[PDB]
This record gives sequence, C-alpha cells and structure tokens, in this order.
Amino acid sequence: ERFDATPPAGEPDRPALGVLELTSIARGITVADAALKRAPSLLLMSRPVCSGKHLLMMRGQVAEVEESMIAAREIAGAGSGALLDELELPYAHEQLWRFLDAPVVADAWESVIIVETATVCAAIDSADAALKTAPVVLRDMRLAIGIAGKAFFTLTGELADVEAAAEVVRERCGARLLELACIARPVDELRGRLFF
Amino acid sequence: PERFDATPPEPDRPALGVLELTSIARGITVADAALKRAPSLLLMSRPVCSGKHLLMMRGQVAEVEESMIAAREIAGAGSGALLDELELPYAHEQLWRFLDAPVVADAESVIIVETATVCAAIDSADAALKTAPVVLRDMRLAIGIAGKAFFTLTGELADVEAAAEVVRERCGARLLELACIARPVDELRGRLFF
Amino acid sequence: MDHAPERFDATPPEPDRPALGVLELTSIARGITVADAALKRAPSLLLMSRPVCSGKHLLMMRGQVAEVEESMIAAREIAGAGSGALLDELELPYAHEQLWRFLDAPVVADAWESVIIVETATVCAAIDSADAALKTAPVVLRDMRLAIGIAGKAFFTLTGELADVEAAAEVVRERCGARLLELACIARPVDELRGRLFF
Ligand code: SF4
Repeated sequence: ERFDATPPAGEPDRPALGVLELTSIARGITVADAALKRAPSLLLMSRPVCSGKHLLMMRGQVAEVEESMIAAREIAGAGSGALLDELELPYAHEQLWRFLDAPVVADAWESVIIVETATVCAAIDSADAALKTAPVVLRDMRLAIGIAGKAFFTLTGELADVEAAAEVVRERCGARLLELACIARPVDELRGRLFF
Repeated sequence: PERFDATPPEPDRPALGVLELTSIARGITVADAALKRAPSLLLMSRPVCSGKHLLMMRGQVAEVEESMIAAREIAGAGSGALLDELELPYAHEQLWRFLDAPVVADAESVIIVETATVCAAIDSADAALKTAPVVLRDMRLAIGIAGKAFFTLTGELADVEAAAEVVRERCGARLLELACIARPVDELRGRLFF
Repeated sequence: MDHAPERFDATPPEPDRPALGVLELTSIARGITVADAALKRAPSLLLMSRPVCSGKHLLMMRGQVAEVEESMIAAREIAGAGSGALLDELELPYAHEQLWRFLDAPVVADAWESVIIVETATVCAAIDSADAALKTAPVVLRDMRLAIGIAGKAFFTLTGELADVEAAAEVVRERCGARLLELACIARPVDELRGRLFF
C-alpha cells in the first residue's frame, strides 16, 4: 500500500523517503511520534529489527519529509543520542520501493554485484544512487533481519553497467560499505538464484 | 497450549520462575534438575536470540521456590551461565498471555519499556501491573532483538507515570530506555509497531 | 546444483555424492564469490548459499571425494583473499548418512533414553563433532540447529544407551577442541523433557 512506487488511485505523489535507524526501540517510538506530529508524512514502518535496532521509514512530499526528519533528529539525538544512521531521498527510485518492507530473494534474472553494508540506510542510499547511475536491476535485498543489523542487496546488468554502479555505491556508502563483490559471469548453477 | 492459562480449568499454579542462561546445553541440565527437585510445570525451554536459553516454569509458591533453588546451583556451576532470573509468588493475570510469543496490539497514554534482559521485562511489567491501573498491550522477549526485551503499558497519564516509577525501581541498571507518549499520533494509535 | 530438494538425500535417487564441504564466512558478498569459484573449479553440488544469524554466510556442497576436495581448495583461496573471511570450514570425505537430513533446517525430535547436548561456537564444529560421534558410538542424532536464531552458534543432541552417549561425548570434545562451548549429559531426562527437550 504505502510502499507503492507510484501513488494508488486518488493519492497525492509522495516521492520522498525518510529512514531513521535507532539504537533504542523506545526512542524509536518517540522519534516516530515527533516526526508525524511535525509534518503530515506517511509512516511506512516502525520496527524492531535484528541487533535490537529500531527502523523507521516515512514518505511524503519533499518538504513534509524534510520537516518530519528535522523533528525526528532532535528527539533521536536527545540525551546520549540514539541515531545510528539516517537517510533522506527526495525522489526514491521506483525499483527500490518494493524491497523496503521485507527481504526479497530473486528466483530468476547478466553480471552481478553484491553489496554488503553496515547499516540499512547505507544499503538504501547506495542502491538508490546505483539505480540512477546505470541501467541496473535490483534483485535481492535484506535489511537487518537475520543478519545482525547488516544489509545487503544485489544489482544485475551488463558488466560495464554494474561496474559503473559499483563506483557510485562505494562513494555513497563511504565507510559504511563492508564488502562489494563483482561477478562478471556467474556459474550456471548460481545464475538467477544466489541465495537458497 | 493451555499451560499458560492465568487460572486452571487441574490445580492452581500461580508462581512463575524464569531463568535466563548464556548456554543452551546448561539450560537443558538446569531444567532437568529443576523439574526433578520439585513438581513445577515447565512452560518453555527455548534457545532465543543472542544465543541465550530461556526457561520458564510455574507451580505453587513452595514448588517454584524449590525448583528455582536447584536451578541456580546447576546454572551457577563452573564459570556460571545464569544471566538473569525471576521468581514471582504470583504473576499478574494480564502477563500470562504474553509469555509464550511476541504480541502486537491492534487497538489514553502509553509508556514503552526497553530492557537488557527478558527477566527485567517480566519483572517490571508484573510490578507495574500490580501497582498502577495499566494495561499491557505489546511485548517482545528476546526474539529478533538480540536478547533485549520491551513492552508497552497504557492508561491515563498519571497511571503510566505511576507505572514508570515502579518500572525504574525494579529494573535498576537493566532498564535501557523508558519513553512516555501522552497522546500518540493516529498512525501510532493502537498499533505502535508495524 | 541449487534447485531440487532431493539434493540432501543420504542416498541417490544419480551417482553417489558421499563427501560434504562446508564453508562458514563472515561476509555474504565474499560468500557468493567463494561459491562461484568453488563450482567453477570442480562440479560439486551446491546444497545451500545462506546468510545466517550473526550475519555470516553458510555454504555447503556435496560431491565425489575428489570434487569436494578441489572445490574447497578453490573456495579457501577466494575466502582468504586480502583479509580472510573464512570463519570455519569442514571437509568430510564420507559424511554419516544420518547427518544429511539435518543440514537444510533446524530439527526438533517429537519423541524418542539418555542424551547429550552439544553446543558449539561454529556450525562446522557441530557438523564435524556429530559426524565423528555418529561414526564412533551407536548414537542417534535427534535435534540440531545451525546458526539461525542462536547468533551463529550451533547445537545438536545425540541419544542412545548411556555408555554410548558418554563415549560420543568424549569424541565430540576431541573433535571440537576449543570450538566446544558446553556439553551436557543427562542419563534420565524427566518425562516432561523426554522426547521433547526444546519447546
Ligand atoms: S541476527 Fe539472528 S540471533 Fe541476532 S537477533 Fe537477529 S535473529 Fe536473533
């Protein structure tokens, strides 16, 4: 519903995505409350996830998310501070939307890169940048769950395309990048399905 | 599955013992010793996230008391494996249905309590439920959150404020964070986690 | 190598694939490249390629003895590039038949007299220990959980006559070495634990 790439019938365009990654679930709930009271952003999730972090996502118009996130950071940073990472994308890539809610493993798809990040925000941030840089396709993604708060995703395409994407991923992730693997020609046995 | 019933159809088994162990192997031995020592009823014996082992038992006060004595001796053997424990002569009725699995409420203030151990969560909630006119709405023990726990209590602001003081007292340093939201947003109304 | 469910069969439906290779990696991305290298080197059958709790990656393969040996050589090189990503590994030329049905998913026995519970720091240690025990003493593998929901740890249970599970315990300790976290032996579990130890 709220994760649609383009609006459902009758809804205004809400292209912007805000993501907050918090060390405290209790803090996360209060951060969400502050965000939604400040501006009429749409809450997409408010979730404890593995490692014991709390994941908040919201969408809205650019100005709405900007405003909600300002309120979110103030609360998130209160006291000892609980903000591990954050992301604001004014215009999140259409491919990205269907991967936010739950882990996705591809059945079928080409070269591939596998990107492994220290935070959920780094994965979403770098994937968005990658998808906008080269005509690559997001195939797999796992945000936090079952991998102790890490994240990873895969992108496929022509070899040069995924190499171009890989450069942008490195730049966008910075030190949040844990590992990036490129396989120009996966064995037949791995092609299409990398996780099974 | 009815073993988590607040009241029996069967004898009354009001008291709760919980043991939180760092070793699954030790956990099994602790359970065996506890159930041999006294006729407590085992509710769960579960590996949970972070790789700890969670034991719960219920019975008469004297029974849980004796089972728990035996549990501690074994749990404390060698380098020791007991991370936390709880013994309640009487667990609040609302609490029983939240022990077995994570619960998210479908549907006026709230406090959210976040603890370092499962026992701290159960201990806190029980005390709060016994002190203030609050309602337990959400709870998650260990699973998916690296061994911590959290729960939610609702009521009037004075109610959850009263609860919160009790929660702080019982948790001690096991309390990680406690948050109060006097009027949660519509999107957060009823359901806080989704 | 990936698709069909019979691939975990103790005996073939197909030629014999008695040997087992297991790789336990700290990086999911490296794990995929390791898998690719392994299967490019020799035609081993890949059984799984799985991120698991603690955020490590689990690879298992089976094949004829020589195939698994050569795939693992290729795997070790890639896993070790730059900084090693190999947490643990196992190569068994002849994996005990009982072991095959416990690889794909956690198993809890519903019903069985004496038992040992083995708890290891790595997945490979559990599989390695279990194999040694099943070959050495007349015991039965009942429960096993590899990594998932227990932060990368593993445990398994073996049942049998009391002297038999005691002998197994000795073998498990030897094979695990420092990878052993805890081992418990219960000669007579209470009836409430008998059959089901985990619930
Ligand atoms: S990673 Fe595995 S063990 Fe750690 S919290 Fe998530 S599920 Fe539990």
